[PDB]
Amino acid sequence: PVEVTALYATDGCVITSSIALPVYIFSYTEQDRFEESRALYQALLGTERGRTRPMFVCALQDALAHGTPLQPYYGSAQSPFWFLSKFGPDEKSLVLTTRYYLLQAQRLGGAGATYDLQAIKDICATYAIPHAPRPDSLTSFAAITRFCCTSQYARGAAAAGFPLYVERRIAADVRETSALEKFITHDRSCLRVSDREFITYIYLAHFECFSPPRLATHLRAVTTHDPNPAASTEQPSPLGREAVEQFFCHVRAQLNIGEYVKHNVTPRELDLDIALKEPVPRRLHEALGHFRRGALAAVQLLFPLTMRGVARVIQQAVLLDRDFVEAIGSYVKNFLLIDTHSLGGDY
Amino acid sequence: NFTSMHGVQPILKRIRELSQQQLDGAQVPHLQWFRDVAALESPAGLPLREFPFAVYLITGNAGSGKSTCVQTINEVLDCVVTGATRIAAQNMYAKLSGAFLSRPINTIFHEFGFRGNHVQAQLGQYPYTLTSNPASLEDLQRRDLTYYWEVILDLTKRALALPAFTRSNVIVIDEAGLLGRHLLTAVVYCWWMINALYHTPQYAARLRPVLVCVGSPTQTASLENVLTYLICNRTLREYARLSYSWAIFINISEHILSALRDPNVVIVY
Repeated sequence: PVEVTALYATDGCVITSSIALPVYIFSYTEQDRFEESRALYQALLGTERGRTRPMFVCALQDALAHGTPLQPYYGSAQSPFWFLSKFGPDEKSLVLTTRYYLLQAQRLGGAGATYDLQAIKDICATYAIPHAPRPDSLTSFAAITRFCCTSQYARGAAAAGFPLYVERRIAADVRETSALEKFITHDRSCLRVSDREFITYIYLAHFECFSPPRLATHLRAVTTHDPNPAASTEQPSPLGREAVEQFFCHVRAQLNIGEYVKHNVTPRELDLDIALKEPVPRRLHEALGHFRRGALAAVQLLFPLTMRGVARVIQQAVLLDRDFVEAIGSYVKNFLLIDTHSLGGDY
Repeated sequence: NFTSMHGVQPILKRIRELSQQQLDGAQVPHLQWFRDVAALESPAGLPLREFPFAVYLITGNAGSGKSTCVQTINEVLDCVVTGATRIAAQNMYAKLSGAFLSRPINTIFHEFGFRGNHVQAQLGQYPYTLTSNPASLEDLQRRDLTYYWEVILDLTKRALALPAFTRSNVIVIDEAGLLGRHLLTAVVYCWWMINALYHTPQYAARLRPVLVCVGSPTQTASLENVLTYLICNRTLREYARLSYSWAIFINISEHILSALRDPNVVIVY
């Protein structure tokens, strides 16, 4: 037969004598992957981390439609209330999340192999596949086994497509947060602003950029309605677009070079350094043009050792512009562009 | 939880990287040194011996995700979760058992052998003076042992005449701000005790003890604890590579300002 894995269970006192030398089994490239995974279907907890370890190896198909016992570590004390509470009261969670977390995550690898159980439940919550009505509280492993083996979620397209949906959900979320955190690390590394203003900038960025409305919009855009990846109903998530275009306008305009000079600079009246990651494949001219714009704005503001002061102000004004950043900063390790009648003040 | 779920993954990556690094033969301590130390009574026979170790700091305001990060680390990585206090261990058990399975969590004191007769030990009895500056970590551990010498010596005496430190090498110490700085070295030393005394398979594997100190250094002020002694001391800042092994969970503190200024420490929202 095909190579499958099972999670042992028993109503009474799961121990070695019950293991003997009956069982209660309740958990039995892309296009091709879900095709074969559907073709498979029809219509003990312990760490070696490895969430489950096999006990032994060994008519069987009927045990997956009735949950009949098949007559001849740390999961020796499993409880039905345990499983019901820990894997949610929701049937879809109780089947899919259990199957993926205990069995599929390790055997299939990927990013989801490292996410904890609550992350898997959060992914499965927005796995809104249609709910086929169930014709028929759970008290023992027999009841939960009858509930899971006859479940619509333990057979066919849903069980075939859950792990791929997992991978795709982590991919989308990580890509969004990665772009936003790359910008955050950019503006973090070299911004030489006062302490309280730096702290409030970090707070406002990470909070208002990830306010509950944007998270709700992202989750709704990531909601699926068909287990088929080919027939996936996911929509383009606007989270990154909103976070970058819609709100850094306000932050950059408010927390700008004009206010910085007007407050933190007291006048009493320029060599570019590049840290290379990889060569840039028009970009250079655009970057120099935006550098020129930033320097010109700083010069206009400053003109209604002093060389160090003017270089520092030029560097700050060049950082505060977005065009120069999108032009060159994606390619540079660090952003100390400039090596450092009296421009004075605290620093 | 919506974004911490993704921000916490590099924390697990770095902890796994730390937990995997092996030590050279010249770096792993040998039981002959420890027996020689036991055979003496005064610190006069303690040379410039080094105890390699690694530390992972996780700081932040009051419960802004540090406990949940400990939960995720326990649920994914092989860590021996401990507590600074009895209440800390009870809180950690309450957090973990409500989600997944963790064995009964003991205090790090209970882990390394701290017992009742250890309470009455005269702490700070023998004198020490720093030799040079920046003080070599071999001198730092020497001083930490000297400050805590009675307890260390009684531990060694008991050890000569199943410890959980054989289980793994990543030890999660919650509320690490409540622990004295000297205890830090003791824990590492205590770790080696077990891994030297029982000839543990990690000893044959040349594995190094890794600490995951989770707490707020702001809540404790001297009238310098482990978190503060690691953030401030230049020697530990250099040896531990703390710039690349540090997490801050955020919802004057010049120290945490400099932490946020450092680009290479992870901050989780």
